[PDB]
Amino acid sequence: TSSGSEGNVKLCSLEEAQRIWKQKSAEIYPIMDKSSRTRLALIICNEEFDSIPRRTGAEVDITGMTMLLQNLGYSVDVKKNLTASDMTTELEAFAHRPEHKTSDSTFLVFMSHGIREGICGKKHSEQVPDILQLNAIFNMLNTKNCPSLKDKPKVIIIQACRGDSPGVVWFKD
Amino acid sequence: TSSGSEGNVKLCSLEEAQRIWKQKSAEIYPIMDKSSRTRLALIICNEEFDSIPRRTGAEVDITGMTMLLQNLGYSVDVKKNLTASDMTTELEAFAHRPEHKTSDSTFLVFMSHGIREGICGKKHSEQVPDILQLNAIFNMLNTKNCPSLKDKPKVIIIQACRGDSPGVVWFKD
Amino acid sequence: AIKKAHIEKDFIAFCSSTPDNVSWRHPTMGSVFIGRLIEHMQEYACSCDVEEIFRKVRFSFEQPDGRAQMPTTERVTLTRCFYLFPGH
Amino acid sequence: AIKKAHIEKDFIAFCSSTPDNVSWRHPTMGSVFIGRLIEHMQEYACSCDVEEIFRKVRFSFEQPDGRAQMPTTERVTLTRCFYLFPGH
Ligand SMILES: *CC(=O)[C@H](CC(=O)O)NC(=O)[C@H](CCCCNC(=O)c1ccc(Nc2cnc3ccccc3n2)cc1)c1cccs1
Ligand SMILES: *CC(=O)[C@H](CC(=O)O)NC(=O)[C@H](CCCCNC(=O)c1ccc(Nc2cnc3ccccc3n2)cc1)c1cccs1
Repeated sequence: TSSGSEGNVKLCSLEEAQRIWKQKSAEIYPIMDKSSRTRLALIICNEEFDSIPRRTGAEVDITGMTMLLQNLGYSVDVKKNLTASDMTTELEAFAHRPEHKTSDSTFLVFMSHGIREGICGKKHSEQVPDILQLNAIFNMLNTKNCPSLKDKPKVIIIQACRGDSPGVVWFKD
Repeated sequence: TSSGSEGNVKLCSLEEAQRIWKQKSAEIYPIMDKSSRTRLALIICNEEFDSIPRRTGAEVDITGMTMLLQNLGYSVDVKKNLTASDMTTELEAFAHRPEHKTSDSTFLVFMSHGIREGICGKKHSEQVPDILQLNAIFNMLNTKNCPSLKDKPKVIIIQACRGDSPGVVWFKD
Repeated sequence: AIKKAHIEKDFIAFCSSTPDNVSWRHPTMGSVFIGRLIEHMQEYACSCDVEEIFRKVRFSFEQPDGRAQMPTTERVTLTRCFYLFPGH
Repeated sequence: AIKKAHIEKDFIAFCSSTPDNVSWRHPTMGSVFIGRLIEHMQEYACSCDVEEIFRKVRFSFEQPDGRAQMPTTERVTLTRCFYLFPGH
């Protein structure tokens, strides 16, 4: 049923969980006990911009991703319409959260306009670029800047353009 | 035995090959018939440099990789001590090889000194940088610049530093 | 005592398109990459590790339409399989 | 007629270290990443797809010594599993 905490996410049975734990040896990330673990996730979504078009439909993505990560057992922080500087400050704050210590993993979701160099903040324009680089997200969440997530899977999801090109070439069949 | 063409590479049996073809559906890359396929691989290795230290031991890597890719069924081109411009020219020549048409995949191996920006050519120094970017390797081998390898796995291996840092941080146990 | 740890490990990034290229979004349906990711996670989290799921999402984009995009897995330092084990 | 194809697809890159970081080499033994890659390919090409093999290589570097490095899988657009099927 979808009435439970996992909603529309298909459940892993006890037999399937043991099958996975048997098919692969000591090559799976350890999962913390459900009763005590404090899983955290962060969604940053920019929809309203100063100089670039509005990202109509972003609410559907926010809803979808928030519910999904909650279904998977994560407490979801949702932050909206931030500059790159605000994103950096929010990322640093996220890296400092005590709950990561009693967590086994994290998810980071970024949704915005994007260019080749990275993700657009709310104030972005060609004249004055407001960009957060992917490199910076990694740096802020690595072992040096986020020791609490050492040895723990950190999943980063980015919905954004990475340039102006259509991503296609023609061929004759 | 290691006397065969596959050398030290463990063989996939007919039963194992069918098991893999059964466990996963239409989610495996098609392999071309052994009798007619013309698999190609390219190794670029820089050992002797104008301004940076000699890469002693590179011969062991050249030998190892060459024999391995041959064992896996690839015809291996080995090019040594090239500038970034030479590497580009060699990559373009490789992308134009007619054998890719009757191949199912390729391997590209790059071995050199490296910095954050990319791979060092033979003439590299801080004063006059001689760098080949990873982005350029991808571009030269994509569907636009190498249509013959459309839909075919292109594996790129790079042995090189990506900066000066030791890649470690301390923690107390 | 102190011990050394890798500065960067256990990361996986999943982007909506390849470098240089656009990613699509519908005004009422949302972003296709996001919608596709949720659907695959809902279906495959129980049985597949996240890397396998990301590949499956990629596969669903394989045939290009009028809005072609190819989601890209980036900078992977996962040393193990990451299974979500939903329900646990 | 003409048809659209993804400009960038079916790629996998495997680097010897993480960005910013050094990769090690011995004067007579060669590069550790290269030696480790060959050994894993020889062992696992028969049973594992190349992406799984690359993860296994990563895993072998997990415990840091005096020469720590973490090989990184980059810019992946493999839509399918790539099995080498050695012997075939
Ligand atoms: C380039 C960007 O940074 C930005 C990224 C972002 O906002 O996430 N993209 C754009 O600003 C912009 C995208 C808007 C394009 C208009 N939309 C469409 O033409 C369109 C038409 C039809 C559909 N159909 C569809 C079908 N199934 C779906 C399933 C799930 C979700 C959505 C679905 N949509 C979608 C969209 C762009 C700028 C240049 C190129 S794209
Ligand atoms: C930074 C670079 O671009 C470059 C990359 C390259 O040449 O491939 N690296 C360096 O120039 C340089 C590496 C040389 C360091 C000296 N070597 C050692 O100290 C050393 C000591 C011990 C071992 N042991 C060992 C054990 N098992 C092996 C198995 C297979 C192969 C090799 C093995 N070696 C190895 C090396 C660097 C510059 C700064 C830091 S690294």
